[PDB]
Amino acid sequence: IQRTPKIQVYSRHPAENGKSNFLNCYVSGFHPSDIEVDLLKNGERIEKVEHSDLSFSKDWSFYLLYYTEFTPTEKDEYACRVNHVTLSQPKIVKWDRDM
Amino acid sequence: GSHSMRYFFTSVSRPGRGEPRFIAVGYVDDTQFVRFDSDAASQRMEPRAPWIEQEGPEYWDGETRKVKAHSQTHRVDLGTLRGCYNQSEAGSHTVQRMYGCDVGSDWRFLRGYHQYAYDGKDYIALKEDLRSWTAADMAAQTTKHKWEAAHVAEQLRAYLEGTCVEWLRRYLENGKETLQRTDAPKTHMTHHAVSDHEATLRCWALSFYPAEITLTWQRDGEDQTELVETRPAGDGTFQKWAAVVVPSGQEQRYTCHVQHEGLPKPLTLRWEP
Amino acid sequence: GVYDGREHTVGC
Repeated sequence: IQRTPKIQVYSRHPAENGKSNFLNCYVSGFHPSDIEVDLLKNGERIEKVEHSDLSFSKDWSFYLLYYTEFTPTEKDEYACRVNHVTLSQPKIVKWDRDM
Repeated sequence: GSHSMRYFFTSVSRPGRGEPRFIAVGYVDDTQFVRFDSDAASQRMEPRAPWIEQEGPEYWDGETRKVKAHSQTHRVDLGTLRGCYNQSEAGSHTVQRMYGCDVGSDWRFLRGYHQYAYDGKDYIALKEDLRSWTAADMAAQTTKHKWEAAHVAEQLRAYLEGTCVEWLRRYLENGKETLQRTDAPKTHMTHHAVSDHEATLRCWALSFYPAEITLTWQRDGEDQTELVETRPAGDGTFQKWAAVVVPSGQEQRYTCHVQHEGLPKPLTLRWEP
Repeated sequence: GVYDGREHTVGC
């Protein structure tokens, strides 16, 4: 009756150090709707993230998209601290520039 | 190809804290065109597409009235269903809904559907012929009997056919530069080193619309490979990648095939320096 | 344009 989310962290455009960009965290396939997502920078929470609206797939499993604005640099590390009812402990997905 | 106009509804029953949430978004193809939310103080049917804002206030008033009627019926559905399963009055339960209609290449009706769920389990739905239901369990077995006497299927079918094809044709006519567009993905391929004697090729396809696309890996003729859900880019386009673990040395024996509407011919990708 | 017909409540 309950499923676990599938988390992907990526950037809208191919990231380049110095050009404005966006960071997305697309969690899909979970149930129920009540989820907590946060976009982290250097382990700290980013204050200006905003999300799309609650849709669901053909098998009645939701999905969302949290995005914000950022500029890449070699000394900064980003992540996405997702937490759901089924997740006993939070899942901290990092952002690697090759996925 | 074809075109779609689907609606999604949700009602999460928050107990003790007040009234259930309600989000009612509407889709044309893969593009959101209208919005709703029971938490924001606007309490209107806000737009989300820069080709529907140009309509008058009677349209918005009608949409708001109908959406609030949908919310009022969802609340009663949640209450009765929670009461009917002999559950307690402290958990949170979800009710969902979906209906739409598809027009063919001639912009004439092809197929319409209308489903209904509860806690992620199918509850009731119209069949493909739009004449009978598909009740799955006992509660659905009673809902079917209740709705086969009021002729709900007939009203749903008349609405779907007439009004849905009319509205979708109007929306397609207005959104000529946005709804009737197709984008060709930009494709490139990468390389990794999983171990000291292997590799991991990865086929990328970015910024395509509509959402559907097929990526297949073929070892010089025969297909096998891990895929990912197609993911939005945040501005109307999509992204996708597919990868497979390959033994080292045999890097020229693998091909990636791309099939999209905006691509007249299939794309083959092979590794190069 | 959302469904503008009459509304019915799920029973049991």
